[PDB]
Amino acid sequence: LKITKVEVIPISTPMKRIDGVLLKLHSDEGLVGIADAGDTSSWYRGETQDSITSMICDFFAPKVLLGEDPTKIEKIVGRMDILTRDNNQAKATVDFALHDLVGKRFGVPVYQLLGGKTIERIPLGLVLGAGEPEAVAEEALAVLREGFHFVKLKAGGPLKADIAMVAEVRRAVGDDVDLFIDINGAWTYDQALTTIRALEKYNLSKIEQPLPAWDLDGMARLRGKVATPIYADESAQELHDLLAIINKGAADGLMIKTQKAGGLLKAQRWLTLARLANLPVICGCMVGSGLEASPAAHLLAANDWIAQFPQENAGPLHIHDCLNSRDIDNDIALNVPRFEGGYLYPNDGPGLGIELNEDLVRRLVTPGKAARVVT
Amino acid sequence: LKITKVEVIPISTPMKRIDGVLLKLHSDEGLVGIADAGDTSSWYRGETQDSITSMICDFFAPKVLLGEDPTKIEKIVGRMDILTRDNNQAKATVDFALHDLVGKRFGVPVYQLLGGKTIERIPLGLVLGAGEPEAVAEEALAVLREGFHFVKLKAGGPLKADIAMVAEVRRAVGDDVDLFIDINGAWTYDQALTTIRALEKYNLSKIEQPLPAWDLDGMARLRGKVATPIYADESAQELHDLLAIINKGAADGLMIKTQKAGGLLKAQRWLTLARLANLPVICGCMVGSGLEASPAAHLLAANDWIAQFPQENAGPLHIHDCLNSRDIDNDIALNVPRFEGGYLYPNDGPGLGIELNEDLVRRLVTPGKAARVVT
Amino acid sequence: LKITKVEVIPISTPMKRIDGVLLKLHSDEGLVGIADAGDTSSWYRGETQDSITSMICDFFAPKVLLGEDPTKIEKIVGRMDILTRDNNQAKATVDFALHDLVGKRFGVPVYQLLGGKTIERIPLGLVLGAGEPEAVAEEALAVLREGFHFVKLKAGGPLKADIAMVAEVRRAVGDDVDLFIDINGAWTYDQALTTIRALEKYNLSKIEQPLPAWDLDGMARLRGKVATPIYADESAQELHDLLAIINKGAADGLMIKTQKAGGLLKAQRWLTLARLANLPVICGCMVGSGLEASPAAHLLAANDWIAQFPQENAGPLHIHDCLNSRDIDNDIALNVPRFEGGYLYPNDGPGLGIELNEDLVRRLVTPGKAARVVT
Amino acid sequence: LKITKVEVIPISTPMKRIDGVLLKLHSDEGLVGIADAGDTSSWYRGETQDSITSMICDFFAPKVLLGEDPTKIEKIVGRMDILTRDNNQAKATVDFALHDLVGKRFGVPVYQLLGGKTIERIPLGLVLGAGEPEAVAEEALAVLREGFHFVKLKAGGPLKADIAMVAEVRRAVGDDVDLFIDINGAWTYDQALTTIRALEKYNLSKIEQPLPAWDLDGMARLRGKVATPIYADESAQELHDLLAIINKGAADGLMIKTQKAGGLLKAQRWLTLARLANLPVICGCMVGSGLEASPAAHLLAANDWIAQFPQENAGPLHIHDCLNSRDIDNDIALNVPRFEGGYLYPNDGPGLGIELNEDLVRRLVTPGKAARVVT
Ligand SMILES: [Ba+2]
Ligand SMILES: [Ba+2]
Ligand SMILES: [Ba+2]
Ligand SMILES: [Ba+2]
Repeated sequence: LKITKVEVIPISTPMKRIDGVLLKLHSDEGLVGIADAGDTSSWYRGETQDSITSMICDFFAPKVLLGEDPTKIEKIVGRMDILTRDNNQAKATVDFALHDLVGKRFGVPVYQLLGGKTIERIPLGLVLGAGEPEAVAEEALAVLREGFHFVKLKAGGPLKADIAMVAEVRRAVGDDVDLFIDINGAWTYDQALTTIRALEKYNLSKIEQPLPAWDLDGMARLRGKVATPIYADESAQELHDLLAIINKGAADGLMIKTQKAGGLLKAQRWLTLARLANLPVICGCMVGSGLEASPAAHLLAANDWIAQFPQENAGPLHIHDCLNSRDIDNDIALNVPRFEGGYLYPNDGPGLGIELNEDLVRRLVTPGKAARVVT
Repeated sequence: LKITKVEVIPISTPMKRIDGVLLKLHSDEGLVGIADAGDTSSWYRGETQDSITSMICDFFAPKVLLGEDPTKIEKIVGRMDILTRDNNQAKATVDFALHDLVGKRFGVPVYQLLGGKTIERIPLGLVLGAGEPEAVAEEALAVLREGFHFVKLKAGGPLKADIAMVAEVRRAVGDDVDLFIDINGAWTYDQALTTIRALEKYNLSKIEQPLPAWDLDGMARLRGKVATPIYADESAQELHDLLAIINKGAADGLMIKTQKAGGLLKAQRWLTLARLANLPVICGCMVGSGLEASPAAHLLAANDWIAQFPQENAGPLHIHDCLNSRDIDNDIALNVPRFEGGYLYPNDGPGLGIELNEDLVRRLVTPGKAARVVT
Repeated sequence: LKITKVEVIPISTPMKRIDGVLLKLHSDEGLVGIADAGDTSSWYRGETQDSITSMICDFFAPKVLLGEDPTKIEKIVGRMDILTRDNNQAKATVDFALHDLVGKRFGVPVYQLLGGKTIERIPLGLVLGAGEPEAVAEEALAVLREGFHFVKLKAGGPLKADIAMVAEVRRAVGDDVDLFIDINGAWTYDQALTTIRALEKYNLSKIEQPLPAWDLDGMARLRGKVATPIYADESAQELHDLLAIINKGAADGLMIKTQKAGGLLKAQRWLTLARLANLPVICGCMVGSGLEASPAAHLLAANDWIAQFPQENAGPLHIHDCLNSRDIDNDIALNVPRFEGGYLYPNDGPGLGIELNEDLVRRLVTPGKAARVVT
Repeated sequence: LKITKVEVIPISTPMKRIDGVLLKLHSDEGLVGIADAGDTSSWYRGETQDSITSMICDFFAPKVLLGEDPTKIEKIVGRMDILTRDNNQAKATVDFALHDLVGKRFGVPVYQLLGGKTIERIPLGLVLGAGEPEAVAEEALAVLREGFHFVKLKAGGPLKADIAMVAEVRRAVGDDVDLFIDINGAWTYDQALTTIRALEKYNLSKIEQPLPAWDLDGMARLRGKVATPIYADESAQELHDLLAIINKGAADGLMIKTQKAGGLLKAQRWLTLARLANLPVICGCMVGSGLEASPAAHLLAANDWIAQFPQENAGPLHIHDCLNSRDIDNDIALNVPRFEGGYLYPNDGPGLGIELNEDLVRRLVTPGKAARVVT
């Protein structure tokens, strides 16, 4: 009923390291809302363990959270946006914890707070790791054999390397497989035009964010010079970005991340615009534990618009480098959401439905750092 | 955990008559979700007791509701939209009942399902009834005396009559009172320009929907030839309408109605667009009982964006011809939400927080009609 | 010379059921104007037997029709539009009966009131019934043998099924046949782009309404990614919709339905915009009797613009499961308009030129329902 | 049933001379459709007695009219448009006679073919003749005394002269009188800006076509620099002109002339665009007899859109230089439409309801010219 303690724990996870943060919102009635920010990326989000910890502990905690009723999510989300510019991941982390606390308080899974369980399970697609073309092709076949619905490749370059990678993978998987690449906005306009055209013979279902996030005119110009659908990820962050994207005709589809959107509530608003745009939405993740994947799992199962498309919320599979969750027993979440046969099933327990492995969390606290508590 | 019976009751409520419909969604575990569609308007909404009854009983009931889990609001709202074009009021009614049922099932007020109680009370303004200018001016003073925050006049015409009314009211109340008029989209472009300019000396705060709902280009042209702010009501119904409004610059403010939007969930999406447009929003009502006013009361108290502006959700005051709810003793709602000092307070009981006077409901069933039940 | 009673009859006609309504406008001089609303579609139009019956009987009858001169069509159509939002089908029905009454009064066929008999007969195309690809291809060949001018397929999905259907039909009919599909606005942007490109090898003449009625920006964006012409049906309802379509370049062609347009008079206005846009127009129907097909038959033979293109007004052929009218003898219309050799011939008698089988009409009254009369 | 003879009579009517043409479409069953093209204007329309006579007799007659069924108005109008560019007044004349013949054949007034009699009478406004401002002011007072609804002035020039005229008239008539001026597209952009601003102190209800017909950019630019509403006349001729006007926001209102539009059918289409634009429309005339006034009289009483505004169809009052029609005995129409108390009443006889004064017609044949007949 009242938040009385805000605790931020800096953790580092090895994968085969991921620097993230865990948040605990203690209430005056025993219940504790928890959340995992997921990995931190200087280029994709621009937030770090320390920026997230300071913004939550030095600002959100004393100015918005302490003494507040956690059920007032619209209110808190609004106050955080007024108080702070950007810091989407920090805000998202708090939002996740609030929903967890509220769900625990009302005795219901978070998807019940997000509109109900629209679908029982979420079909998933997966991104492959870097490697030699022959190796990436082998990993692709393994992903498909497991049941995944699409294969996504990262395009580091040079051109010769990207072409070789795509050609080998397409050769192995066949022409019926949904195969696309992600550029992370690394190309100049000319690079994009040249490379996308050189790849046309491989029939990729789409090209994800080929140009910089801010180059909306470029994305629109590109779409008028190439056949391959162009999806926006980094470009589609805020509500006004989405408006600009539809107005400039800068995309054929969209990617979302709960941390990019700024939280579950902000994600719902984000999805309202995607719906208005009548565009497909694929949700990814900020590589993290079973707790990091939970907010999205609940959202992807509840949101009617996003419930229409295959997803990419598979942080745990990336950290534990495997294709399903039965092959995972040392995650900070004792009960990692179920990943099976290419599908994600959201947990059904109260709140986010995650029980933390407290001893592992203690063992994974970032060397040289410590948890911070605010009351 | 399942809806087993859909009941629609046609009622006629005398003023000081309002033809509407009540909805009852019976679950297999005793709980019943209730809702009041409110008044029906052929020109404002285009729906009637009969259209709502048939769309709910002949379509939504067998195809979407019966046998479904009422907590799956996102899912149900989506299916109703795919199944049926328009019929926003019928859809809203179902949405209202669902939220009421879910709230009762979870033991929480609907505002908790809409993001929490952002504000404890809602400042209200009121629309005055037709009459001689002197009489209208007197009701205005009575309204302000009670604490209400603004006075809205309905402009019926002709020109000389509209000027007389506004002139008398402005004289009576003073220059520091928020006064504005509603045209309900009755003017041709020229009439608008002429009248608005003729009224300028009275410094109205705004003109509500001067042109037809579909004339967005005209609304934009108008804002180019007059000083007075132009607000859209009938023009702002669907999500794509709001997009068009912001793209064309067809409005300085917006009017919403839960029945127009299509339900609470649809209204939340509607308000996401209002937020993006950074425009004020004033919620009205389809003149009804305390039950009709409840969904809006919950939304107006929860939604962060709309919690910033004074509202106009006061149907019970109009039916019972009073300025505060202590003076209401014969409403279908045994516990009419509190209307006091110009403020609206949402009930805090589970669901919509309304207890029906089953005896009065039976007495108000529209003559010649009967309740309909579907299993 | 004066409407003295409005009668609405709810009927259900079995296939080889269709729920519609019949309208009778009795005059004080013996003449009676009749009309058939045709089938009712929750998703396509949003009107039902009850909604139409109530708007006509509870609103149009006492407020606009009773005591009025039926020849004042411009006036009545205007008042109906001021009085009621949407309800296009109900309005259309009244318009049809008025034209029938005025025609009977002047002793002339309705086409004379619509500008004269521009063409003698109307070339037709036909939509095929659902079924296995092989079965649909067989029906397609039967259709072409009778003389029909094009074959339209309803695309339901999933992708593989649509491709299978189209592939098989094209194989059987050959490359010289005009073949196209109708999506009824069921696709999201990506689905459309994907499926449309996947079907290019079958050279469809066009894709009818691939995206939602409201997604004009999507329709335009789509036209920028595919070669196949894109036609609008659901998107082209009101005059302002048509304006938006020409301004946005959202279509290569249009489809109309008298019931969608809102009546014969509004259909002429609709066609004035089609002319200005210099776009082809194919008129469909709300599947019904010879009476339902008559208003459209008169319009398609009279309107100079629409008389340039093949049409799809063949409700009686669908109800009675045949390819020509000589094979019909149990329709509510004793004299069903001539459907022969792939052409539709408007009747030449006064008004709509239809004489009802009163006995069958009484036999088809919807079980549990009853005709309504207002004086 | 069939047109067997086309007759065109060149006439010159002195005023208080006007060069026009009369048309007679003879049928094989005795009935004859008649029409008066009205005055000819080289600058406003660009057609003459000779151009009209030749286009009708040398082209329309042999290629479209002779041997055709006059009831096929949509067809005939379409064929004339395909066969001939421009020549709107000639096409209009033929259209007028067709409606007259059809009305005569069916035994109904033309307004019955145009949608019925929406209004009983047409409120009128009047344009004043040139002269000294004192003289113009007296004429204005007499006009208002008769009951006319507005006063229109012609802007001759230079600026000093226009100011004096407007100031004097405005002084004599009062502030509550609808007063405006017509420039006939005679100004360059700078002239308009200057004169309109110099006239702002007189509160003219609008400025009619201040810039050239083709200068739509200028009309839009002008509205961006002055408060006075700008109406389009010469700029609003064809359907595509109307579209360009609404897209560019070049007008606050519109003026129409049946001869400019190209006939009654083309006028109805013209008015459909006016309706879509939600703009007022004032119909003028090409100074002529009671026969020239008849087509418009029927149209202004029938068309629902134009029946909303005061009109300026008063040819006979100009030719006979009077304020009502009781004082008219020597017009080529024996029964001039009733012009009384500032209102115009359409005739109720078959067709256009006009009987020609054959003796006067022969007396008015243009000196040196003769009637032309084609079979
Ligand atoms: Ba990316
Ligand atoms: Ba309103
Ligand atoms: Ba369709
Ligand atoms: Ba002029």
